[PDB]
Amino acid sequence: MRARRLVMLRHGQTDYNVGSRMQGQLDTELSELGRTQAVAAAEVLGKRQPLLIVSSDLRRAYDTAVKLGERTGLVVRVDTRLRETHLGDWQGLTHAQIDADAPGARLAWREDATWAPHGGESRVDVAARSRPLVAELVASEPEWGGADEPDRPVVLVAHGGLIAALSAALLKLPVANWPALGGMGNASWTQLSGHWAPGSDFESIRWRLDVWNASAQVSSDVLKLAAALEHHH
Amino acid sequence: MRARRLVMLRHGQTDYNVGSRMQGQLDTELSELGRTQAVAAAEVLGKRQPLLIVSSDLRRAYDTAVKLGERTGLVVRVDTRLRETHLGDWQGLTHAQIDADAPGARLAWREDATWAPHGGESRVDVAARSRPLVAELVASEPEWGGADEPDRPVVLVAHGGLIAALSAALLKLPVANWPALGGMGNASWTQLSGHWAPGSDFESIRWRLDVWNASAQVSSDVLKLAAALEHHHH
Ligand SMILES: [Ca+2]
Ligand SMILES: [Ca+2]
Ligand SMILES: [Ca+2]
Repeated sequence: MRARRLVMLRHGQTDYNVGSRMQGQLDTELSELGRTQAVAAAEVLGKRQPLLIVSSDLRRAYDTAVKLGERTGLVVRVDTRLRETHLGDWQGLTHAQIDADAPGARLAWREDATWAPHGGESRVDVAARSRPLVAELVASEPEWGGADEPDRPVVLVAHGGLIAALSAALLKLPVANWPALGGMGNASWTQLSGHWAPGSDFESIRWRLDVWNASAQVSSDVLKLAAALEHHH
Repeated sequence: MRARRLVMLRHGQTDYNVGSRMQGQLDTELSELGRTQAVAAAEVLGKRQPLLIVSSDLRRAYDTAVKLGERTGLVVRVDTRLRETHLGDWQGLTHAQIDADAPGARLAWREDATWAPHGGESRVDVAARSRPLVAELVASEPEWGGADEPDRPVVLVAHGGLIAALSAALLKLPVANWPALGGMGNASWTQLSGHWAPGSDFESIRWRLDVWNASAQVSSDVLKLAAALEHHHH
């Protein structure tokens, strides 16, 4: 009857861009460096005995999640509600390309979680479609926060936009303050705690931010190696 | 647009932490593990080449800051504005003692940054006394976020209550939402970035939460020695 720990892990680096090319729901793959980052995060998070792992179906997230599944003996459940924000006309574009089409729009966008100037989803939309998964897991996982092993976390493996929107919504931050959360890094993780409440009211659970954007330390020699494995230059 | 990086490091573990005994402004000592974890965090944070270090005068924070000063070669400035929340009549009491004397009070306090049923400070009081240190540093450290090495952080070494209150205030979250920022762990750290356009005043800096409550990974071999050293020093 304790607090429910909820961990959210962002995928590692993809083989696509290493910069500002927005991905959205494009189904890009991890680079060798991103796979190494996923191992490093799984080494830390595995020690905490997750209760279950749920991943976005996008390969960059799923393959990250499998590294944690291998280290915990858990199967990776896949839920399309954990997909990254659909970025509409902006998927596959760099900041430079967006800024040339509409100067000022990208920066107004970061500060208005209700806006989707691209034909895709706003951050509010993303929270609205992912929050029901957390409510379902509260209803369906009686061991989560239970008396036997109350600190075993549910782990969600997903994407930076999803994690920021879902965390801000669970925390009940006013939408004006959603930009307070800086972007999640490569294979970084976040932890929220949902504190006990009478009855079965999900809305009565009060969430608090325990960890935002923590990461595993990885040696420079390993980072150099994994980056090099991907290229012949 | 430039950015100033601000790192806040919590003190290492004390015996009161292990015992779930509220500390507040009591001047408790680092345990053997607290010293060890402070070294490990200094190893991580030292690589960032901090610009300067300011620490609370409470020894658990100061002794943590000294490990970072030794690793970096920097002096540790001391500022009482970085002291932990004064917890009033709760200082020295365990969670169970508080819950027996005032059931629901600890929970109310966790959910309300204006609440101080213990007679000490609220988190609003703690932010109000500590935020001026950050404005003073902005006004008096032209190198911070400056030309040569813009990413070198200012490091404040303090306490979990202070760090949550000061961070929420810098982010300008409404007070109602300050309880969204929870605890900080044993020598864990938080990082905010202050973004500003050249010419702006302190209030025009927009702060963002880059990292909340990150930690250094420590090997099971070094946890087992600090446990043996804490045990053998009964
Ligand atoms: Ca490793
Ligand atoms: Ca245009
Ligand atoms: Ca390749």
